[PDB]
Amino acid sequence: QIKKLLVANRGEIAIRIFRAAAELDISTVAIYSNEDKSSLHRYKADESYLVGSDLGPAESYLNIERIIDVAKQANVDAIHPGYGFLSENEQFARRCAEEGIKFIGPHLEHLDMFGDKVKARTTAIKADLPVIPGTDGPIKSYELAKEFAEEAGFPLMIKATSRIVREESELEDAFHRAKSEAEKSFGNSEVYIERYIDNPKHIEVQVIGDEHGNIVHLFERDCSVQRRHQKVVEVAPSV
Amino acid sequence: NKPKADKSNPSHIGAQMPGSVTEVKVSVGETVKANQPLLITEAMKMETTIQAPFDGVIKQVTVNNGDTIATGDLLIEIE
Amino acid sequence: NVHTNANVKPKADKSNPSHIGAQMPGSVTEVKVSVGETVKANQPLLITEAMKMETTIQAPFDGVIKQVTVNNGDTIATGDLLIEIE
Amino acid sequence: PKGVAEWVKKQDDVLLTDTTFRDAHQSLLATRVRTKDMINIASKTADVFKDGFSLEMWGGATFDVAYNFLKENPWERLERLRKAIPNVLFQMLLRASNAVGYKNYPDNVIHKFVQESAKAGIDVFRIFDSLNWVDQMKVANEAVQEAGKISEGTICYTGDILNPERSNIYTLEYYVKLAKELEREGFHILAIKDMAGLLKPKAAYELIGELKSAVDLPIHLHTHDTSGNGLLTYKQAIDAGVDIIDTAVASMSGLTSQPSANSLYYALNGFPRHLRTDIEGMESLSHYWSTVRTYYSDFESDIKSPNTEIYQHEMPGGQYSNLSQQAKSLGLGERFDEVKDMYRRVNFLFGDIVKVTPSSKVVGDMALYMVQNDLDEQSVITDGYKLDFPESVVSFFKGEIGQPVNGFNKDLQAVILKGQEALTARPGEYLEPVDFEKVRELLEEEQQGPVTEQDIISYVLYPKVYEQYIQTRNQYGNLSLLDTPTFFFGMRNGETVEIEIDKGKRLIIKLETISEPDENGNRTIYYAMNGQARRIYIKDE
Amino acid sequence: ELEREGFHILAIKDMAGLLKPKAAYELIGELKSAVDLPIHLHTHDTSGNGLLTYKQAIDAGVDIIDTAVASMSGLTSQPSANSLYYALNGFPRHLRTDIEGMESLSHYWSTVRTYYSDFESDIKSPNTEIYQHEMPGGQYSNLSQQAKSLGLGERFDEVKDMYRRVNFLFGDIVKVTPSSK
Ligand SMILES: Nc1ncnc2c1ncn2[C@@H]1O[C@H](COP(=O)(O)OP(=O)(O)OP(=O)(O)O)[C@@H](O)[C@H]1O
Ligand SMILES: *C(=O)CCCC[C@@H]1SC[C@@H]2NC(=O)N[C@@H]21
Ligand SMILES: [Mn+2]
Ligand SMILES: [Mn+2]
Repeated sequence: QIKKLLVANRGEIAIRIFRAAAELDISTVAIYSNEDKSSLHRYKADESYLVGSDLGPAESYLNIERIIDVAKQANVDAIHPGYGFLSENEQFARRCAEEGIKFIGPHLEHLDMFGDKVKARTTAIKADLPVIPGTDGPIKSYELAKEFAEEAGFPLMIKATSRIVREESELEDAFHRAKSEAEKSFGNSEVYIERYIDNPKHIEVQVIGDEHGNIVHLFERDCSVQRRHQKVVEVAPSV
Repeated sequence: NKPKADKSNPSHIGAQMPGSVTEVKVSVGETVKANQPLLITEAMKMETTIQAPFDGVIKQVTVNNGDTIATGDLLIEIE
Repeated sequence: NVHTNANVKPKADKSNPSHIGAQMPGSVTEVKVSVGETVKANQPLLITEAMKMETTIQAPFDGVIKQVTVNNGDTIATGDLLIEIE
Repeated sequence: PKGVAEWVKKQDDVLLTDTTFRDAHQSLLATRVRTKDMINIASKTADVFKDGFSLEMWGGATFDVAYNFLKENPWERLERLRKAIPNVLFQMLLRASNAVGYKNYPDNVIHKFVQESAKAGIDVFRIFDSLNWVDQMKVANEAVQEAGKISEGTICYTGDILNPERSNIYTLEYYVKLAKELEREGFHILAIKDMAGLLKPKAAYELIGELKSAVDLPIHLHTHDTSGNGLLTYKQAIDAGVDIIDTAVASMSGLTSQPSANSLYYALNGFPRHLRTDIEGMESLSHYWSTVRTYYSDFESDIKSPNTEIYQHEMPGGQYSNLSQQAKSLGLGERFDEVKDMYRRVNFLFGDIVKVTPSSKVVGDMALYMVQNDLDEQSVITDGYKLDFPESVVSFFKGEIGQPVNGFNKDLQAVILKGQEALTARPGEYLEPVDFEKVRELLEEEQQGPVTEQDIISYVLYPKVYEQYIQTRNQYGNLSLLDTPTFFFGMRNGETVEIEIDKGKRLIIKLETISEPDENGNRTIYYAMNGQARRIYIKDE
Repeated sequence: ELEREGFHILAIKDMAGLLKPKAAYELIGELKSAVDLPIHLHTHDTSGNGLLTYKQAIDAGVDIIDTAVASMSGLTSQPSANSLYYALNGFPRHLRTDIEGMESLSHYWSTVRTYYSDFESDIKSPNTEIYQHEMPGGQYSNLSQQAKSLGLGERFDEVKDMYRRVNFLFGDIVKVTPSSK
């Protein structure tokens, strides 16, 4: 029941999606920003639309309401958000449903569930999986470090609801900017702390479910080759 | 670092349209009667089809299929 | 080249306030600003000679000169990019 | 159609008929204004003229010019503008039995043309005959009625009704009899086509007043501004009670075109009748067409001031820039003033006739031919026995363009046609009906697939021209969609161009460079189309 | 006041061509009534309504009008004398002049004007913005050139607006030279 499809994204993923959709004889629509006037993905869909001369490259793929507008005008049945823009945004998936448009992804409840790194942890515990020992909730008021460190373990780590700390007065002075660096990129100053596991191996599991209760995993991906916060090389299956 | 046809005595046929020839209807040596269409020349929204001045036998055709001609050019000569 | 009279200039994009375009066919008589400079609104940044007549090109606002597309004694054509400001 | 005519009479305001899409550019820019430019402001136009009577956007010279010079299908211009502008009536100028060509066609042709025109979106047909001979208008009228669309019957104005010495043929009385005749044929609206801008201000008052109480039909006045008195003529027309007038937007108005709608709107301030239209929006349109006109500078006429000597030669305003282009192409560039002096002479040589298309075309062809060969009027009294005339000028004396009120002079005529001779009847009644089935077959053969009704009468109306358009289409695709500057000039190095193909579909072409002609005269153009390296080799001519 | 000052003729300089047809009929009728001075009307055909304005002025009883030969007329110039001459055919009052000569003069200037193409204006059309902004003669050309010079080419429909507003800021003034600058 998806005749025509819009990709609220850019680059390789927009191209990949367009190809997937083409193979299903599904008509496609791209969006582009001003700085993207000559990005290749623009020429790979059946139709393309400028998001508009009103917002810059920054907010061009993040502007919920004007992407819906383009989708309504194009008679779009579904939007694929790819990854890393509105792809995890509860609001956008809600607005889509509110307009008779299928959000290609999990339900509103899943996006709310896992869109918060405390809710997600609550969910994992509720599902009986080993979680990283930390705060059963958030921490907002002061002396926040001097009230978990001296009752947990040695190495710690403070993460926002999306900075390594090894204790001794640097519990705050090397933490100072974890309140404001979680303000330029993300909209959450709310934070939580976890016991920093040294020398871990990052392993992720690919999972796919349909809308009928069927779920499968497509094994694991070793994402251990990473430099700081950024992923670099991935391997599958893990060796 | 086209000759011009005479417009007084000798009975040649001079071009009266500065355009291009579309159709040549008469041969090097041919018998032609009165008012017989012998040349079809074309301008922009114009079209002159050249008639015979009297009768006679056509001794030369100086234009092919698709030639640019100027005003007062040699196309036919009749006696 | 031997001077810079063969040089083709890009066309100024008309719906961008950063881009200043050549209004007439002229000659660059005097370049007055370089890349990375800041002067007030109405700053005389370029002197052209249309046809024995001379007009200074002025900045529409305050800002920083990003690029100067021309040199002294260079020919210009209508719509040629000359200056970009911020 | 009956009802629309009734509604126009009740309307106290002056109703406006815009001619920017047809007659304004036929007068100013040798008819070369392309579809793209019309289709771009169609939505704005739809709003501005939401209250106008009609838009004149088809017929006249546009059918020839679109297929011929612009290599774009006029049918597509119609349908697209139709869809773009669903609120206002579409008006097109039809040349009685000459339809949209230059001589008479068989009656089944005119019928077919009107059937397709009406079906494709035309609403008001302005029928007129270049000799004001009503008999010639009957066929077209019957076809229009049958299509359920509005039939407008025209009288074409000549001479000066303010001047008895000018003519004792084209009098006030002449027009009243001619109007009354057009009423019995059941034309829905009476039109006064002042093709040469000859209708002096006082004359329009006197003329409309008489007609308005001679027939019940609503009167649609059309004039050109060549004298510079167009606005005055309209203001006087409006005082005598006129129902609709033809105007153009300010930047496509004046001189050989119609008076400025914008100027007129304000002209009637403080007067009893005002103009029913949007001025704020007509300014918008004027600013737009102001720039677009710039695209067509190559086609601008010689005239740049009002000309009162038009009262002498009576050259039609919609012929002026088209015949300036004909003269130019014919070696008579610069020498156009001598082309106007003898266009007056030709007229009296033929016995003072109506000059519109194609009768103007014949006077025009007779003027261009005599001026090329330095020929005078007396150079035919006994010397006509040989000359060799343009197809249109002999065609006129055969009567293929109709019969002029005053006929011709026997001796004047003979020296031009000798061989066969004059036919007395209106051509339609002897000319045999055209075989549309055989025409279907012919086009179904050359092209190998689906062919429409539009194709068929298009080819019958314009054999060579249509064929050549098809040749061009096979070669170059749909050119309508190119913007005008690109259509006329191509592209500059480092330039990028957007071509709109459909909603959300466009072509992004960047021209990088052109190479030197290789040892074949083939240059290489380096392109980038939709983010893709591309090479095109062109024969340098 | 001017009659009283001892001027021989009342002149109306309509430098911007603002005097619409009815307004001219109204103005000059009341002015014939109020003063014993002859009226000499001057206007610019910049709106396209120059001739009509003159026709009404004539109807209201104006003594003299300013004209120019056809080929030097219209737009920001004066209404055409040649056109008006024929415009008045059939009306009570005629134009005291010689047609055959106007044409001959027109033709002369027609050729002579070509010598000056380098100095032609860019005004190609009648313009009715004047009735809002009131810029005298070719001033909306100068200001358009000057606004381009200050990078305000795209925002000119705002220069027209501000000009109209500035006039009211100065308490509604006559704008000719040099009050227009
Ligand atoms: N408790 C921890 N101990 C040690 N390293 C951690 C811990 N939590 C996170 N990391 C580091 O950060 C990476 C993933 O956590 P991160 O905070 O970057 O989530 P994220 O950036 O939201 O992930 P994604 O981009 O996949 O959504 C891991 O690969 C690991 O290197
Ligand atoms: C070439 O095809 C352009 C058409 C030029 C002829 C036109 S048709 C309408 C005008 N009236 C006339 O007699 N000739 C002009
Ligand atoms: Mn016309
Ligand atoms: Mn003045």
